[PDB]
Amino acid sequence: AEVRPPFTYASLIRQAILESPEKQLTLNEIYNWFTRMFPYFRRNAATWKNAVRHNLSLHKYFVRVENVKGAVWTVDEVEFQKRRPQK
Repeated sequence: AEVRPPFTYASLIRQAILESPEKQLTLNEIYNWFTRMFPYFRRNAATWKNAVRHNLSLHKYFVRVENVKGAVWTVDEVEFQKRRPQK
């Protein structure tokens, strides 16, 4: 019953965010999904939350649109694709 292997979270973070229409979502909503979908986050949450925070500020494709319901994290295919030479 090994757990899924670690990889580029940029694909998992954009996914939870992609769950929205404008591709914008808060971290709290992504965290619930992280543990809710994968129980492998119900223990070491001090290391992943630390990398996401650092990668978030350094990631320019991650923008926080301040909203009345709280700012949300959104990814722009322009910035994200600006550094995604997948072809």
